[PDB]
Amino acid sequence: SMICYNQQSSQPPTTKTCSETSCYKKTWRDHRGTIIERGCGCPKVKPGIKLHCCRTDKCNN
Amino acid sequence: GRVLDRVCFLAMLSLFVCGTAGIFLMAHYNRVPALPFPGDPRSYLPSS
Amino acid sequence: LTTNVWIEQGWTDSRLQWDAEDFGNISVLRLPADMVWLPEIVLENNNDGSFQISYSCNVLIYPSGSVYWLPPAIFRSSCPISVTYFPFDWQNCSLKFSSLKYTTKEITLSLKQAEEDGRSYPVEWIIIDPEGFTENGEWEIVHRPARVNVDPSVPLDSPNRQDVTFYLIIRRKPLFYVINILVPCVLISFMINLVFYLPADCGEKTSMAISVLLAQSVFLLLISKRLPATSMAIPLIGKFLLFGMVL
Amino acid sequence: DYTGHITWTPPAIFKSYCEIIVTHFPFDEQNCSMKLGTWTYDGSVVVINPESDQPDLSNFMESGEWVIKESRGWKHWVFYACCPSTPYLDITYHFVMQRLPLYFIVNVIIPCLLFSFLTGLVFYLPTDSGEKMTLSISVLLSLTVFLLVIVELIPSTSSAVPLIGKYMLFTMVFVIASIIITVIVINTHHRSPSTHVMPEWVRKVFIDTIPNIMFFST
Amino acid sequence: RNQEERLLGDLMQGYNPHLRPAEHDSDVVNVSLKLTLTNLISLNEREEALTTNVWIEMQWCDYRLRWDPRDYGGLWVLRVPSTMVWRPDIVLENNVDGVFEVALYCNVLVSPDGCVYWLPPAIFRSSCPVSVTFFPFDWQNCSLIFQSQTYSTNEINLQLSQEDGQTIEWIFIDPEAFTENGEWAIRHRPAKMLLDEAAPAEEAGHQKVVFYLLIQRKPLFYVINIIAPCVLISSVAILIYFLPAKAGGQKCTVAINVLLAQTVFLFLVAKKVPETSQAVPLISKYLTFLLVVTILIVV
Amino acid sequence: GNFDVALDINVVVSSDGSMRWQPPGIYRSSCSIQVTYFPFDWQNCTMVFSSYSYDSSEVSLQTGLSPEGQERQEVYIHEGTFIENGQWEIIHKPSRLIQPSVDPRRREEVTFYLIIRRKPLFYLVNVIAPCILITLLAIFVFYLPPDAGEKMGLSIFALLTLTVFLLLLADKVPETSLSVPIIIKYLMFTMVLVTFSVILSVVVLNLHHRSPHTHQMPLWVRQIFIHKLPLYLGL
Ligand SMILES: *[C@@H]1O[C@H](CO)[C@@H](O[C@@H]2O[C@H](CO)[C@@H](O)[C@H](O)[C@H]2NC(C)=O)[C@H](O)[C@H]1NC(C)=O
Ligand SMILES: *[C@@H]1O[C@H](CO)[C@@H](O)[C@H](O)[C@H]1NC(C)=O
Repeated sequence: SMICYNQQSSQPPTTKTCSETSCYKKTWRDHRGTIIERGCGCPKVKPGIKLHCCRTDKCNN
Repeated sequence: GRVLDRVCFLAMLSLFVCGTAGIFLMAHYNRVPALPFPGDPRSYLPSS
Repeated sequence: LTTNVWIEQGWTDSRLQWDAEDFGNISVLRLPADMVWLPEIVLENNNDGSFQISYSCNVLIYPSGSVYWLPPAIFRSSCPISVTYFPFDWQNCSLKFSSLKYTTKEITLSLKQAEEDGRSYPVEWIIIDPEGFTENGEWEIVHRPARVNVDPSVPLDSPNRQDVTFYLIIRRKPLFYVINILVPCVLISFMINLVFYLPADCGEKTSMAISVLLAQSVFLLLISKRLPATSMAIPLIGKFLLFGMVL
Repeated sequence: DYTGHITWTPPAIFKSYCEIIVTHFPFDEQNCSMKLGTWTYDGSVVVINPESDQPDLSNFMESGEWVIKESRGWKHWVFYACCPSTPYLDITYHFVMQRLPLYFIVNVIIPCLLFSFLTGLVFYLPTDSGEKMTLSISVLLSLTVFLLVIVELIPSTSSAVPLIGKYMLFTMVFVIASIIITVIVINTHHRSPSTHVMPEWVRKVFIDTIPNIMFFST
Repeated sequence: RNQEERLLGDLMQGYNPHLRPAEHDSDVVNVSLKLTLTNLISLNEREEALTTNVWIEMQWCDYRLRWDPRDYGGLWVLRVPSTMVWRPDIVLENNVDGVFEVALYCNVLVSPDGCVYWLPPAIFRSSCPVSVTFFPFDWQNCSLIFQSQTYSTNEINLQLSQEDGQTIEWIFIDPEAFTENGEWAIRHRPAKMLLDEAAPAEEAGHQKVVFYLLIQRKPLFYVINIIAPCVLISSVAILIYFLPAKAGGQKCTVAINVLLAQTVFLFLVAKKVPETSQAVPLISKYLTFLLVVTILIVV
Repeated sequence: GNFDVALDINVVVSSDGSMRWQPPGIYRSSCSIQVTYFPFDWQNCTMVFSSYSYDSSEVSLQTGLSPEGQERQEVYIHEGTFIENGQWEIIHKPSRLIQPSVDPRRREEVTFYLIIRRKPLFYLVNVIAPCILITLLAIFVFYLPPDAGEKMGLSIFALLTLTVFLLLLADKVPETSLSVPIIIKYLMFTMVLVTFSVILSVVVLNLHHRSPHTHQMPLWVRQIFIHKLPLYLGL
């Protein structure tokens, strides 16, 4: 198991549990502002997107 | 006629290959410039 | 049929009259068309839904109460095509003008009355300025009549009872089709007689004949895109191509 | 309604951008979406809710080219780093469509199959007939003229090579290989006895090690 | 809504939307401009028209729309129809179809400091002169020129938008939401603000904001469907040198039928090449070369 | 997407309150095409008119009575000024009042139907007759001697002409996939016929040019094709 953060942007922190060995933080800017997506796994990000994949509990934030 | 054919085969094959290679390499080397504006060193992308 | 036509409408409005001596001898006034009553003449013959004139210009009013209005318009109307003698065909198109807002009881349509040497005559034709007119690239104009038609079949309270129709009888100039399609087609088709002179040992007869057939098929491919697929008649070039392919 | 309830059901023609995958065309499957949201209102002043999880398909006219396998509508909340209190809402309705391939099967694949079958038949034509390359080059001509039909019929996209494009290129390469090998066969057939001496390896391979049907006379 | 309606009524008292906001004389209304491209719809080469879907972000400030939130129950934002406020009449100057203006006139967002935010979407068909020399392996430099239709540089100062400390000198593209065009890839996307120093200051359209799109064509369709089949069919003609030079060898049949196939290919490409005349396209040059080679083979 | 009438005109209002409005309209309406028998097909096209907003409890629809009256159920066509479409003949033109199903807890409409038959002369001249001629030529390749050396040319150029006619037809046929038009079935049948003519011509040319010193005769071939079958085939 692995305990990973999953909240959006600067929301109150919330947490989930999954089976993958890595948590991911995904940052990208849209026309309104900056979006941060947190979860588990290491997704294949399209270019122009910052990705932080880390392999320790509660490492997204 | 046979020896004339053998000479002109090589001649025409050389012509065909040379023209094909010239056209294809002019296609291959037509790339977008590395910078949007010539003479300007900036790249005009959002820094990260 | 697509036309650029300036429609001239004249009518007396007894409310829009004045004596020129009480207004500084003013003898003409230009007003927006949205300020006055209009008969609302439209092209009933349109096939694209554009009933109305294009540019709603000013009306000219005069002390007598007469109202003159010359709106220009671009009109797309339905002209049925007779393909029987193509490309040596002539077509009969019409522009049918009437009011869908008013009936024969409300307005009465008539042709313009012009004057020569103090004698009046109805203008029974489409006006074309001879100096400024540029002929169409493929269509020559042969007749330009104009009529007022009142049919008794429809009821009297129908706005379609009265109309003014301007007709264009136009002949195609066949030069493009003669040069580019017809002459090559005929000359290739008449080469089918040459296989009778070809010997049977060195002259490949069937290859030549089937190649003439192939060229005829290519000419059918060319023709098929340029005419409607109607069933009133077979085109004349189509008749020749079918005859040549059978031969 | 007298309670202030408003129902408003306007129509629209929606022209929506959708990523089209042409890889498996004409057996391709598309997933195309419609993202709808309040343009100038965020989620704190206007809340949009889906009426149901599914788009309403009760009045859907059946299509002659596409079958909708599944459809759904998802509401999305978007929060930004600068403003942690104001959400931005949208509802995305998506439809998964499958192309009906009969038109392209009949009008493209079948003539390509017919031209492909006639490609190898030049190898049953004897060389003494003098009609081998007539057959081969004229099949090539038929393929080249049918290229016009295919280009007129298929969409012209450069995102990926479709299956029809791959089959067309395979058929063309098949014909060209048949032409090359037929030229080799015709050259072998017309080899003069005097100018071209027979190699021993050729005689060994093609005349001596021939355990194939003996209907032939070595 | 009572506070919102109160604020709107107090704000719209004596407000003329057709008069430029200036509190003192010789004031220049600063207008910041940003362009987001959501999808490159197409580039029609025969009309030389780039069709694009854009969202234009315009920010200016109007002293007449100022208010204090504490006087209106803490109201900190107001959505107003864009027709009721004064607008900088920003238009795409280089349009090819006659559409100068935005597609939808949405609401503006007025803030208590009087600063107005407007994000209208637009469909734009802009003029792109196509350089045809290397077609279909070409790249194009399309332009989107935005300027005020009516106001001059002494009236509005049209500049590029500033985010936190950095000027946005590029077309903005959403990394997540962008679907790439099926025939064009965007390599560079800069933005510039041009003001000719010797231009008349009283004339309207001299300060321009120009967004450039340098786009490379993906030539895979032409490679698959035109170029490679033509290369193969032309290379068939080289094989006639191995056929015998007698009756039944069929040299002339093969060569001339290859030429017939090349003429069919001329018809195929005739419906796809641009019709300008500064340069001969690369594909046209190659097809002419292949034709001439087949002619020489027949000779 | 166009719902409205073409032109804004007057409404005739009688003193008793009767309201007569006869607007013009140009309407592009959805017609699901049955492609199976194209271009010898007939189509059942439909025009559904209804109140967009008001329901049956507010606006009740009925079929428009003509000047004939007598509870008409027909589209009216004035026979003098109506020029028939050159491609289509109107067989039936009825009108009906469709009522919706009963709600346990669609709106009422007036529907005008046009059953129209295509007039196929163009396709008979341009597609069918050349196909018949090409098939007739494909028959006669078997009467060509093998020694003339012109079988492959004739057969494949017939196939090439068929491909040209496929190019001709590609611009005209419907693009749906619920069925195959009968004209496309005929075209593919003719293409398969010409392909089989090519195949059998290749077999005949193979038999004619079999090397005598290499290929020996199976005795069953000699029994059938030299002794038995010739007196059945009149050779
Ligand atoms: C309007 O825009 C101009 C720039 O185009 C601003 O000018 C500069 O602003 C910086 C930062 O405030 C100052 O340090 C410079 O001194 C300014 N230069 C000039 C030309 O004065 C200007 O401040 C903007 N005006 C408003 C009201 O925001
Ligand atoms: C107009 O012209 C007439 C000519 O007789 C003249 O008497 C009159 O004074 C002029 N002015 C006005 C205002 O009528």
